[PDB]
Amino acid sequence: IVGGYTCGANTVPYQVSLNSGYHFCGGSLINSQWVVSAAHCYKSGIQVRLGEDNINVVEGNEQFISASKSIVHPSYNSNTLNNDIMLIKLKSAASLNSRVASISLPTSCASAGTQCLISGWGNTKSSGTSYPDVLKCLKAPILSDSSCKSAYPGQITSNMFCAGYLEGGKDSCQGDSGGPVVCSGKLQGIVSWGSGCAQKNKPGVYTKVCNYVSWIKQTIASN
Amino acid sequence: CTKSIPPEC
Ligand SMILES: [Ca+2]
Repeated sequence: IVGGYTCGANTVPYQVSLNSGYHFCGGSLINSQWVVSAAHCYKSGIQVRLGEDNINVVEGNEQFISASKSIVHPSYNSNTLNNDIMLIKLKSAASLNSRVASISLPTSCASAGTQCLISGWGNTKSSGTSYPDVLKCLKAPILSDSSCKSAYPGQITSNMFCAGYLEGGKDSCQGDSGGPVVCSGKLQGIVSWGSGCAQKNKPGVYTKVCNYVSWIKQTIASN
Repeated sequence: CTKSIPPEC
């Protein structure tokens, strides 16, 4: 997260870290056994780490659970990043409580101008590389469709939206992929891609989760 | 680029 602030421990209890001997993507706990992340984060041997704040120190509220299954959307396209969503089943259910909790799926898509919270352990520098220890948060508006398509001509599908600032200076960055964009207590987006991080007129692009609510429900129902 | 570590550009 570039231009964000330290969230505070336990303040984003649905945020997970995907770990393979290092943090490589975030995700969101949507119920005690399932996490939503980005399809481009897929890899074998994922350990899901719940209740984290400092990802380098065991501080107390952590739960490390191996992924049992990673269901990448069958129409994910790695070139266009269309349908960039993956469900992860946990080997074992999480212990839900204060410090660890699920986030609700939306029943409706969000309007332009809605304020959202984006969080993650990604890079905090636009030109450089500085990875935080602790979770970083950032408030950002969903931008209009026309501004999103003007920023990325030919590249925005129905399953995407842009959020952030056209002035630059505040954005999600590498390491934040697969994490949550929460608006009004509902998961509306998944961190997916962009041209760099926090660049002028190149806002972050996000997977539009309201287009996937039936897919998520039916898949979870089947596995 | 995707925002994964490492990025996929
Ligand atoms: Ca920790």
